[PDB]
Amino acid sequence: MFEIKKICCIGAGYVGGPTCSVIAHMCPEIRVTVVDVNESRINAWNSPTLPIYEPGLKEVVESCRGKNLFFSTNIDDAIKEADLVFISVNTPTKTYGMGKGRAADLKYIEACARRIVQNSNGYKIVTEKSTVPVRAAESIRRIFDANTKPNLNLQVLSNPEFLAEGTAIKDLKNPDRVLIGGDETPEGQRAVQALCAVYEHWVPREKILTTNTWSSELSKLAANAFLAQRISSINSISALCEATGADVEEVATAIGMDQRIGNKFLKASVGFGGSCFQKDVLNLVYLCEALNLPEVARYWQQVIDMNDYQRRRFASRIIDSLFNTVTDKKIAILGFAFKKDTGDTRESSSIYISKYLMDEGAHLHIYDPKVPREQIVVDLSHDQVSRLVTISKDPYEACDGAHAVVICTEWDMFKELDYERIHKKMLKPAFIFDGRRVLDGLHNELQTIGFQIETIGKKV
Amino acid sequence: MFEIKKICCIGAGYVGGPTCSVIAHMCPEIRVTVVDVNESRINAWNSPTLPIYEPGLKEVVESCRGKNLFFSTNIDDAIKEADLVFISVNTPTKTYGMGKGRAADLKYIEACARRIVQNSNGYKIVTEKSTVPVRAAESIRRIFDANTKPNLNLQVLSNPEFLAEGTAIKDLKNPDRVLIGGDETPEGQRAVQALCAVYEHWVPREKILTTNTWSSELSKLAANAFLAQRISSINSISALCEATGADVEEVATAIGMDQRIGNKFLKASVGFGGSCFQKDVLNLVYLCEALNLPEVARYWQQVIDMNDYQRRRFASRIIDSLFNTVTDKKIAILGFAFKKDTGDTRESSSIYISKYLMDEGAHLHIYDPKVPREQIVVDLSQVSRLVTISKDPYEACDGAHAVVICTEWDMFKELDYERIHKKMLKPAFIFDGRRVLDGLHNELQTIGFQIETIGKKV
Amino acid sequence: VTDKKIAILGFAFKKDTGDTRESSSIYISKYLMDEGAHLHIYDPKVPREQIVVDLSHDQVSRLVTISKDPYEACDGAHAVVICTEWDMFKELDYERIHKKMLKPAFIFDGRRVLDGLHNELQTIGFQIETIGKKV
Ligand SMILES: O=c1ccn([C@@H]2O[C@H](COP(=O)(O)OP(=O)(O)O[C@H]3O[C@H](CO)[C@@H](O)[C@H](O)[C@H]3O)[C@@H](O)[C@H]2O)c(=O)[nH]1
Ligand SMILES: O=c1ccn([C@@H]2O[C@H](COP(=O)(O)OP(=O)(O)O[C@H]3O[C@H](CO)[C@@H](O)[C@H](O)[C@H]3O)[C@@H](O)[C@H]2O)c(=O)[nH]1
Repeated sequence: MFEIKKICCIGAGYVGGPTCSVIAHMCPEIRVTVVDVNESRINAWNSPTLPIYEPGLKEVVESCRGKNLFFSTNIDDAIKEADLVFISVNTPTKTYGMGKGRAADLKYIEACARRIVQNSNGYKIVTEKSTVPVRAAESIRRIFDANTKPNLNLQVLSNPEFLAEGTAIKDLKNPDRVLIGGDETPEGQRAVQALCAVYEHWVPREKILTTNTWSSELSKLAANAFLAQRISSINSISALCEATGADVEEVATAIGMDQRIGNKFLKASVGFGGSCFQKDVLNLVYLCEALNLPEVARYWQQVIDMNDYQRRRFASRIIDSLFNTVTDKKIAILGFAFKKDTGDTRESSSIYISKYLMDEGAHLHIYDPKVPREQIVVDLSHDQVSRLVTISKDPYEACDGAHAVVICTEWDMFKELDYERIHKKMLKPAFIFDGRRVLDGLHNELQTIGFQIETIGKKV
Repeated sequence: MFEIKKICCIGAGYVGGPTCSVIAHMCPEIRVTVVDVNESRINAWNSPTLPIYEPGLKEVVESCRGKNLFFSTNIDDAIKEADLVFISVNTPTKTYGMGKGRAADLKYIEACARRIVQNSNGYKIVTEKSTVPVRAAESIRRIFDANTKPNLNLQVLSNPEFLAEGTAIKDLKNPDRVLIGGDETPEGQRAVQALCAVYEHWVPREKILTTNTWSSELSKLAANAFLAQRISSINSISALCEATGADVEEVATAIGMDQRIGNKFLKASVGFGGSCFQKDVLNLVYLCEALNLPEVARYWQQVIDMNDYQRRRFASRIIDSLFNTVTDKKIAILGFAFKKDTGDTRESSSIYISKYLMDEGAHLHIYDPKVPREQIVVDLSQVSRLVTISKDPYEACDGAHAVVICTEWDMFKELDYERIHKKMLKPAFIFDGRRVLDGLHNELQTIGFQIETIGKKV
Repeated sequence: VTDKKIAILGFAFKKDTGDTRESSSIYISKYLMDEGAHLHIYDPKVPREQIVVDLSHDQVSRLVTISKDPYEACDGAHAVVICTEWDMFKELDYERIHKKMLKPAFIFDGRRVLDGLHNELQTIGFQIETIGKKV
């Protein structure tokens, strides 16, 4: 009855950090070491202020770091001394070659695999842990099969993480379900059981689903695409609301009361973001094209096309509402993160709205509570960032002297802003573009204040 | 407080009929009369055997027919007498004009509004209650605006119906929500409250949604589109599973367990049928095209296209497995209804699979416990040469090359497959389009069957 | 194939000549170059300078190397791509080539020259793929 005592995780990211921190917290007698090549990131995980923002993570991490949980960058000894090894690195979409701008680049998963083999002896369980697993588990096993040592016995499992950034701790503390994939051998089922026992410390038996490696990845690929589809479906409906004169918040409620559909993920928005959804759908389309399933690839493609359209339509409305020029006009961008309560910008619609407006000559003022200043400048370029982009220290700075305020991220605090103060210093007429619906019910207040408030899924 | 006391309902179909029979049942003190042009149909609504099969429906109707609920062809008098007039007539898709085979025809709706006006005096609330409402309430209000009598005071309302056929009685007795669309006038809100108060007899107040006319019709369209998309998405995954050795049922479980997705409506199938989904999606597309939203049109069009693909892929697998020749080969089709526990065959998947096989010259033998023989011969119209309606499943499999399962009748598991296989031609194939035979796989294989099912391949 | 060493054995359009004009080796090389591979080309007769010319419009500087013998082209390589039927390629020491390759070690026989060598190469440990025949 193999029991896991030492866990090494390769990847100190939004997935790896939080996951292992909870595993450490819930399991005191099992030592968990998180390793990364990025010294900066590891130093931060060891300091008072962490490298990522996640509600509740500070308490989790500080309650068992140095008792039971470690951060090292010494990848070699952690691997050597471990029973289970997570691979939680990133898989960027390729920038050249076939599958450019679509297919996932497995160059880090492979390099990891290769290093494990170099530093491993005896038995070890290697589990692939990611948001979007694209032929991950197979790649690893392919490396291990071909690079065997004497008395080395490596098992490959799949274990896709379902956490959502912003609510990671809650999700990791109480997940809808846990998904472990491993070979339908007896070698095999034993490694699955041994990981199953890890989770059985805080997740009950019948919430842990055990299937085969591939099924597990296909399950994650599909699940991510279904959720992405809901957001796009309601976003499509939001477009229809605007041309006909209904409310998408109202239409969404009517929909959501059907228990077969359910009421979650029906908030219309400027466009879904994050390192998952788009990457997931593009890789699902690519997979399908490779298996000669054009019809299926054509079907899921629409989830991307619709998201693009949502972003582009919202943008045109801004320029449209400002007499078809924003040249030399000051515009405030409130919220830069892809979603609330996180520092992460990857694939954020704020990045897209900002760029589209800069191309029309707007002087932007960006504010976000938790996105670092340096990140914003990177995202927004590839010098024009010098001329047009300023980074504000508070919302009211971004708004002073501004022709319009664009809300891109549903930060709670945005509802709580002093709007009498903001209107007073804006140039008139002052516009608010709510790309998140966060200012519903506030309509009347804001109009009477003198605003021309334009929001998605509702047209004047 | 305007109190409704007499209800008339033009259209006694799979919607008009049950809905009214339940309204009547829930409210003893209010008279419900259901009218229809079709004489044959109205006589069946009064007879021991109803014109539609729907579980629970018989005990419900025969608890208040001739007492609170009446069924009559005398339309002109039910209207004259009623405070509330439901419009539950079918809207076939236009066979000609701009938007042939896409848009819905509003000629029956328009001839109702004309009939209403003639036989109407005083205040009356007119309510459009259908499953795919397309600009419906706006066509009615428009006829009312044009033809104005002295002291006529008609109020138009939208009350779409969320019942699923085969579980209609449950869905009506205990709905998820009721949706009432009225004009944002005070005239208006008085009209909405009266109807709201009819439902308050059995429906809790926080399950009744009040909105304007259009916001109600758009929500219905969306609502049916969202469900159809669910089936098509899991169907697409089924194709991908067959190409890669996974199981769509196992995948649907893992997907379903996410509380933000929901576990309902993720059963992969030969494809969705019903008088709703296909009509509903195509209409949404047509609207979007009309409003200059080609982006939105193309998106929802993928729900229909995936469904066409799933059906066609299923048809090809059958043909393929029989060496690409099915001339004079007996095939059993089990299940002609679009779903289980109904006799409705509108847009049924079994129609399309059947016709594909028929194009290959196959001799078809069809069985359904509830679908009228005549309905099958109409739906497939060659008929004389290839199609036979079987009176029991075993006479459909006697000497057949393949058994094809299209409807999820509970009677289809539990068949004596020992007996079926003995009299079948080998190789004996079973094509399970509904996953009804799950679990039984090993039994069927040792019996000697080659069992093929959607979302899983050898 | 970013940063992956791959040996290109043969660059001539066919055996017993140094002519490279419209050789498949130029295309296979360019396709693998677009993947960011580090190519090490060997040919017994094709001049070194002619190769770099055929592989040009800087991408060459970063990605191409010309090998003086086959064994340096394969030393630490991920795959051996045979593109020209030089008789010498059948005669190579594939025991030696393997011990210094990165695994999985691949041989892509574009010319069918390693026929009848398949069992020796498999037991040695190569995953040998050829045209006109698949696993
Ligand atoms: O109703 C909604 C919900 C979300 N979004 C947007 O979509 C994006 C994604 O949000 P979310 O899904 O919560 O963040 P993720 O961290 O990407 O998490 C999702 O994707 C993860 C992998 O990234 C899965 O593991 C999780 O289960 C799933 O919740 C955000 O930009 C949101 O604004 C909407 O527009 N409307
Ligand atoms: O997981 C599933 C569920 C259903 N179906 C099929 O989809 C079609 C339609 O199913 P169903 O929705 O149950 O029948 P409907 O009578 O069309 O009912 C739906 O459509 C109505 C409008 O027609 C709405 O009012 C209802 O709320 C909605 O449940 C049928 O052929 C089913 O077999 C599947 O293939 N897979």
